[PDB]
Amino acid sequence: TKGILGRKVGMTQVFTENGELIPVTVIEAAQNVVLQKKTVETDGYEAVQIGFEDKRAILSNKPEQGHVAKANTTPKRFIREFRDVNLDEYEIGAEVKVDVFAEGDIIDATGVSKGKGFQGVIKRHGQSRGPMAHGSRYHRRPGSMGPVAPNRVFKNKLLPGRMGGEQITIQNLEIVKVDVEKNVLLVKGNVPGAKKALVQIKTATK
Amino acid sequence: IVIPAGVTVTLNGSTATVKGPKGELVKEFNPEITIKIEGNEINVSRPTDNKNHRALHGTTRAILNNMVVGVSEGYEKKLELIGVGYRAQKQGDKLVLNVGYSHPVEFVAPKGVDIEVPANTQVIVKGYNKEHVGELAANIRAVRPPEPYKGKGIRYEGEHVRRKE
Amino acid sequence: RTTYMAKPGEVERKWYVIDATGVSLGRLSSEVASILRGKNKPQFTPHIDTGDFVIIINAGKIGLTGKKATDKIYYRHSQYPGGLKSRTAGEMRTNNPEKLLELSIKGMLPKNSLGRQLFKKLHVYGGSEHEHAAQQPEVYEL
Amino acid sequence: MKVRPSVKPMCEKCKVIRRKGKVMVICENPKHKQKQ
RNA sequence: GAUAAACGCUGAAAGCAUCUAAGCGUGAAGCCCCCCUCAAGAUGAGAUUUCCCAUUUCUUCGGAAAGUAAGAUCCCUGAAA
RNA sequence: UUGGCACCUCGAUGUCGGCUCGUCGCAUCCUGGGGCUGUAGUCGGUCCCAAGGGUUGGGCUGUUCGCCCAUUAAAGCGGCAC
Ligand SMILES: [Mg+2]
Ligand SMILES: [Mg+2]
Ligand SMILES: [Mg+2]
Ligand SMILES: [Mg+2]
Ligand SMILES: [Mg+2]
Ligand SMILES: [Mg+2]
Ligand SMILES: [Mg+2]
Ligand SMILES: [Mg+2]
Ligand SMILES: [Mg+2]
Ligand SMILES: [Mg+2]
Ligand SMILES: [Mg+2]
Ligand SMILES: [Zn+2]
Repeated sequence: TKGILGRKVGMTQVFTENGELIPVTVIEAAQNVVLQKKTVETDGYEAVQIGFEDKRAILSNKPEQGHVAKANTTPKRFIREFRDVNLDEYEIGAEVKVDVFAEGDIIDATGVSKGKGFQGVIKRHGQSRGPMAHGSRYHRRPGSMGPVAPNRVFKNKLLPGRMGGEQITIQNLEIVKVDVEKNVLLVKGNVPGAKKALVQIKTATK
Repeated sequence: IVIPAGVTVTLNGSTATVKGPKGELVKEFNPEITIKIEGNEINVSRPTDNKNHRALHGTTRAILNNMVVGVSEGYEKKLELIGVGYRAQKQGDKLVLNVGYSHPVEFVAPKGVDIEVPANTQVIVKGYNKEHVGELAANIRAVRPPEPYKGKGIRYEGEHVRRKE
Repeated sequence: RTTYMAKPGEVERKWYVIDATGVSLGRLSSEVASILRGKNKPQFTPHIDTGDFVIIINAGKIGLTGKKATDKIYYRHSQYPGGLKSRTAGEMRTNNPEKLLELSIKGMLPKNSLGRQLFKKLHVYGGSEHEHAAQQPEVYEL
Repeated sequence: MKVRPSVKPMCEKCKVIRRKGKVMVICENPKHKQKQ
């Protein structure tokens, strides 16, 4: 069970040896460094803490500079933990290159979905519009709040609200190409996020 | 309960350990029921006389007997496979029966219990723990149990199957 | 007039360790609720908290008479529709015995702000060991 | 299995037993299997 | 993983029988895990790593006031929000 | 459900069907597990366990309902101010 952090660069497409044309997300994962190994004795669970892209000194604070020092590395923009991995693999201050993944490998991409802002129930919850004609004054509205008897609205009556910007995990994305000199993975299909989004690629739990 | 020769019994609380030539058994009994070890003879003692105890009192002599008899001479449950193409092969330790299914069904013999097949159309479960011999033979029979129309399936040795058209 | 009223901190709150091994869940609980409410002290004042701290050890060995192990159901409602979860007392004694005794005893304490303070004085342990040795707890018999 | 309030021997091979505090008749003839 | 209905094994009460009383096993789209997300206001406020340090003034001890540290903000340029 | 009663509301508890949104019960329509079968097999029937999810597009009728066309694993029955 391997893992790595990268930024979504954007999508494109590649021709397979077969000749088929597949869509791909390009994930640039330069500058992954192991920062900390968490053990059952010290923290209470096994995990490896990986720092991703280098951050200018003035953008870091002393708490940050003092935590990366232990790994003899510059401060990092993103730090995430990976559970369910072999702590024997991974040394403090080691690089984590995209070569940990091969072609045909099956991964789970985790990231935050694009922000839609305040949205209504048609876009946010896929509800039905009311009629648009035949005298209707009921188009993009959320429907009855519920029955009379409770004298209240049940929880999970779906209503308008802020829509995206949620952690999402797409499971079972095939890695298509691994390019070490450019520190790039091509994952088949799309992963959550806007371009430049942090994407967490771990070996598929399934 | 008369202990045969070579057999030994020990009592370290409310549990009894019956070790003999063929194997070695342990069984936790009800504390209330008191057991007496002599040289060659065991006697199980009932304290009161309620519907709770009278029951336990019997169960103990019988299980204790079934622990002693089981380590001395042992227990055999013999099964028959009736039907066309219904055969049993033992290819290592795993018992393997072809019994009409599109896949073969295989059984790894539990610790202490030993499957073996003289003919292809009969299986014999052997062991010391009459309980464990019982639960393997049952499970083997439960693969394809005796159907009432032709009599096809895996039955016990002297078992009466009901018949129909 | 003249009836004594305990002041906060006045009465000496002592630490007691109670072995739950083989005592009925209630029977254990009713005695402890009394010790927590401080009903065993002549200084008992209904509005104060003159009661003792209680550590229960071996709560995994608490007793359930009859079929209560399988038939006593503990219910929780999330407040979402159809959000009713249930656990059997037996399952809960095996896995979260701390929680079994806490539920049991929380029902026999007053249902007010003071009752919520009393419950903070209760320390339940599945096994035989606690980390409250520093409070020098005294063994208590039921 | 016949599940019914009134569980009675249907033939003379029928036997009335109790299991798990339910009354039942068992019989060679499987049509006679009853549980209360 | 534990169960329902169900099928059993071993087994006495009741020298037999008996799935049951003690005791084992098998067994559902269900139950609890597993999968996804939120989640320590979990006031029961949890854990790990790293940073800052023990200043000054008066004050009855209690504490109060003031400049600071690490750090954060106001303000400004913005968008992937 | 058809009713009985007249207990709340006549200084207003203001409406049948449809639409939108569901949620609950289980007396289960489908899917899962099982017993019996007039269970050879296939296709079925019936009862037990089971409420996790699922459970449709039209024509005619204001019509709930119904009838019909064509599907579907199935086109469940009820409650929530019908
Ligand atoms: Mg946006
Ligand atoms: Mg529509
Ligand atoms: Mg309009
Ligand atoms: Mg209310
Ligand atoms: Mg028997
Ligand atoms: Mg099982
Ligand atoms: Mg009148
Ligand atoms: Mg009014
Ligand atoms: Mg039912
Ligand atoms: Mg119409
Ligand atoms: Mg209405
Ligand atoms: Zn009969």
